[PDB]
Amino acid sequence: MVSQVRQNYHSDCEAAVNRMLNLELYASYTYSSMYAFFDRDDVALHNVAEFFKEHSHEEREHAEKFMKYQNKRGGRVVLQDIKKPERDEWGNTLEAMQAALQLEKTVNQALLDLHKLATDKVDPHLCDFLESEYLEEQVKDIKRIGDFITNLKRLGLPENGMGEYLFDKHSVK
Amino acid sequence: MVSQVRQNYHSDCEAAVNRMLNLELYASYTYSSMYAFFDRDDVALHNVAEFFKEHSHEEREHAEKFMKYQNKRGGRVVLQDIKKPERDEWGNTLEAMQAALQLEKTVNQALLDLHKLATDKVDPHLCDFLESEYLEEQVKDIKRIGDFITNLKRLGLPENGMGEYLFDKHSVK
Amino acid sequence: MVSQVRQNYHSDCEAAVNRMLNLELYASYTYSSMYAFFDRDDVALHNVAEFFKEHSHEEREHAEKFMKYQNKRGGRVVLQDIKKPERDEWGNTLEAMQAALQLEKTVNQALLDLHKLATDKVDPHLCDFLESEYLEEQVKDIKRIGDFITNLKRLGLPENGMGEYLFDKHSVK
Amino acid sequence: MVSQVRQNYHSDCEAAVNRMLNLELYASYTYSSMYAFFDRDDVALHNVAEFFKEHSHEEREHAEKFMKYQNKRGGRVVLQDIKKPERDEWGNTLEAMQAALQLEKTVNQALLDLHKLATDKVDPHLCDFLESEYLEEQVKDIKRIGDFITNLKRLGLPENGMGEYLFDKHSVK
Amino acid sequence: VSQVRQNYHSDCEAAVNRMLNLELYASYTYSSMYAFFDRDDVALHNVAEFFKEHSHEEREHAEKFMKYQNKRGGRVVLQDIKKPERDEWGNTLEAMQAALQLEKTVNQALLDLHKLATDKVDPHLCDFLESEYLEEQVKDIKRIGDFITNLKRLGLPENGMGEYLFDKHSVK
Amino acid sequence: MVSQVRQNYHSDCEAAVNRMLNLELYASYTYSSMYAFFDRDDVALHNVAEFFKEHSHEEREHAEKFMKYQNKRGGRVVLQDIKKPERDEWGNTLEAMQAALQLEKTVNQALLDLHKLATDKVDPHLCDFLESEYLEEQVKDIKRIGDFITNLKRLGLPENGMGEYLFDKHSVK
Ligand SMILES: [Fe+3]
Ligand SMILES: [Fe+3]
Ligand SMILES: [Fe+3]
Ligand SMILES: [Fe+3]
Ligand SMILES: [Fe+3]
Ligand SMILES: [Fe+3]
Ligand SMILES: [Fe+3]
Ligand SMILES: [Fe+3]
Ligand SMILES: [Fe+3]
Ligand SMILES: [Fe+3]
Ligand SMILES: [Fe+3]
Ligand SMILES: [Fe+3]
Repeated sequence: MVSQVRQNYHSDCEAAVNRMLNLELYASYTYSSMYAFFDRDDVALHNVAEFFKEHSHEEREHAEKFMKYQNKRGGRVVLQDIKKPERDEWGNTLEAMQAALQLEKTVNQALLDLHKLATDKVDPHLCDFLESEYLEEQVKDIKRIGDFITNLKRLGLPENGMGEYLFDKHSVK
Repeated sequence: MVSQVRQNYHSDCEAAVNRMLNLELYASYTYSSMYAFFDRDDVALHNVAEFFKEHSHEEREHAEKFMKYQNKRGGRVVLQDIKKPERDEWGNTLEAMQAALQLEKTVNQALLDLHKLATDKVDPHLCDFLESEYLEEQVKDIKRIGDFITNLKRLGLPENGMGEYLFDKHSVK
Repeated sequence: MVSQVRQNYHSDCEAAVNRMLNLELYASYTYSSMYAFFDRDDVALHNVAEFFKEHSHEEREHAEKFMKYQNKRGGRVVLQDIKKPERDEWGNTLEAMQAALQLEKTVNQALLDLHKLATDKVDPHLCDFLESEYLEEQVKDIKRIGDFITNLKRLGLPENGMGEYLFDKHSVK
Repeated sequence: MVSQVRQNYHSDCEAAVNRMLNLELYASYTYSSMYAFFDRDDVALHNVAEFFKEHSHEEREHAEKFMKYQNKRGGRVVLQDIKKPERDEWGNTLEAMQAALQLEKTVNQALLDLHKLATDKVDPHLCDFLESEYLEEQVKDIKRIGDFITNLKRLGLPENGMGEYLFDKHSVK
Repeated sequence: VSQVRQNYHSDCEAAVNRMLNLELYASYTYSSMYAFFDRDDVALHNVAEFFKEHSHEEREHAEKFMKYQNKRGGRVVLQDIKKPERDEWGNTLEAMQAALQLEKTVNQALLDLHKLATDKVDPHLCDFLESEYLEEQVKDIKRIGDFITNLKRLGLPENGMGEYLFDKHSVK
Repeated sequence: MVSQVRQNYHSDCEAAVNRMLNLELYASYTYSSMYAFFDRDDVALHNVAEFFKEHSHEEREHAEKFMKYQNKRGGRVVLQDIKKPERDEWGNTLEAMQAALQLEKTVNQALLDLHKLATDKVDPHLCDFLESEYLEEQVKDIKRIGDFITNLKRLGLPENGMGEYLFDKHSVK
């Protein structure tokens, strides 16, 4: 039955890592959709699209990390469908940064939930993995999205076309 | 109603490009699974694993290109679920490669069919884009895999571990 | 009497390439007019002027390729008056991008009509040249200019002058 | 209603500058036609062809300079049709060079006529522009074309093929 | 049938084979021209070197077809490379005029294969031919017609001084 | 009549050099066929394929040297059909290396016969040429090939797949 390498690894932590994986993939795809929206000719915000495209890659990397992690602890990667995103169309920069804030908070909650599971099962290696690789990155992302949303409001979104334009030239590279 | 940018881009073609988009993502996902499989402690063929990982990256780039294309032509990217792979475990390098051959031939047939679609709808721009960016790349990837399967059979797979071993040290980086 | 080099080049095609060459010069001249317009002291949008100046040179260079292509296949360049552009005056950046877009689609449709002539005449060399040198650049320019228009409208044009100053500093090289 | 920048610029000179610009474009167009003639497979004199291709770029830049000059002085650029050149077919390197001689002398007279007008209308800036930017380059080009014609006659043109061939290898770069 | 073959008509396979032989033929003919211009009593060394370069260029076209055949999963089958038409090529003009003719014949062969590939709805083959042969062919025909015009201008066949000059100036 | 350059070149030697030339071309063609066979997807031994490829280039260099030699001595290159190789299919690395040895020996026997002919016609020059440029290269080629075949046999050809695989990675590199 069990991997020659498995040690102190609970079944449930294994399953949780598979859930978290798929969730990282769901996040990726969502962002990949924003990139396509912001590259549309009637949207035309190139730096905002590039920003979501980057995040989309950040997220896909986060997933791989879980695959690697699973194999290392001797658990077995089991894949589920990656569900299409909530919307096909994202309104504008602020609607999108707002979706992004929730998507990040959702995923951060799953993380913190998995950390709690790991503490309950006394798997310090999983706790620390999450602490070093994920937890601090979500708190930077959320803080950076928060800052954007604030600035986007400052710029008079949703209504102020010129403020949306400025944001794209000045807050992303 | 129609995009300011659309010219000579038939509704049908637009829809096929979204189908094609879903296929590249589907394939990238399959290769991802194959990568995680070979990385398992009880498979442990690092170089085969890395081969499939680089391929799931190649297929993800293929996907992004259709996204970029759709918007260039003034179509709208509409996303579906990404289906999980046919399998959760891939047997061994031979079995994995036969499945890779299959997947590349399926994807190829879909590209041939879109080429046909686009010919009938008299779309030279889309025809060329298929020729330059997909068609040739596909025959290359398919010949490579055929070569590998032959070499894999030469090395006495499935039965022959020393064979599978040598393959991973020699036929891939 | 028949070029020694001529092979598989139908005379309607030769005729059409000459026609296409003239439209190429026309688009070039139009962009030249816009260049002169944005350099007026009462217009004074210099980045906009330069962009059209570069376009003026891109088209002149498309014209040049046709003369070569004509001689390469053994056809014979016949030139025709280059007609002055539609307007002596172009309103503002938005008005001009909008004309440009119209012109790029006219030139595009003319390229597509020629690609049809060549397909009917079973001339794959000319089909290929068109696809490789012209067809893709056209969709890139149409996408691009659409993208600009979107941004122009976002920025409050034709009414918003600040909106206009900014486009000229940021959207355009 | 008069541009804020205009000072000492007679309207006659404004018209005359528009007429001049159009001559430079005419000259340009003629040189293109010589370029394409010498590139024909039944003419095949590559260096002579390139020589004319360069002169047609130099005349294009002469037109650009007049556009700039109009705006600088506060005048308004008004464009006409650029007329097809006088021939479709240029004989041989001699006849072409004789035609270029007549073309440069024509454009020269036009410049002197504009100088006289400018002297009459007491516009010393327009004079000086003419003297620094056009007048001396016109005498050089004419001297240069002079010389070439004298050499084609020496080399036995129109009848001596071998003459024509050497000129292409030696007299032009 | 090959584990790699997909959408590749038997007929095309055969034509690709027919075509390879043509490339080799052309190559062999240029090689013969090199020998000719290298003769002591012809001795136009640059014109020789130009034909020797061409027969390499051709032998590379032959190779590319072999590689294509295998990529599509077809099977290379070779035939006798038939010897060139002439053992002696008169002079630079005759030679260049034969080379034009040959270039046109190989080009037609290529056009016929593109047509066949179009009829069998094989875009990969079309694009290969478009990308790798048709455009190199029009360049070659042009360059060659350019040489012929210049040779006639130089008074060939009669004028030796002309032939001499051509070998010094027109070819690298 | 006789070439201005001919001296001590017996006419039978001139014929044999022509005969020799065809042999070299012929060998070239056989090695080409071996190239294509090893590049087959169901054969797929790329390094063995590249070896035969290089070898057919080498043999064409040989044939050219004979054209050069022929003209140096004043004889006249006469060309024959290059017969197609003896098989369309080479079975495997061992069979092909065996065919290579026979072919290299047939060519060597021919070069010997020619040396013997030139010794009898008292043509030291032709003797030196066959010695400097061919005879020693033949014994190297033959030693390399017999080495190979010994190793193919050692590695268990034709039966052993892993043997053939290894040979391709280490004996040709
Ligand atoms: Fe994440
Ligand atoms: Fe995240
Ligand atoms: Fe793909
Ligand atoms: Fe693929
Ligand atoms: Fe254009
Ligand atoms: Fe354009
Ligand atoms: Fe001028
Ligand atoms: Fe001039
Ligand atoms: Fe060829
Ligand atoms: Fe050729
Ligand atoms: Fe040899
Ligand atoms: Fe040999």
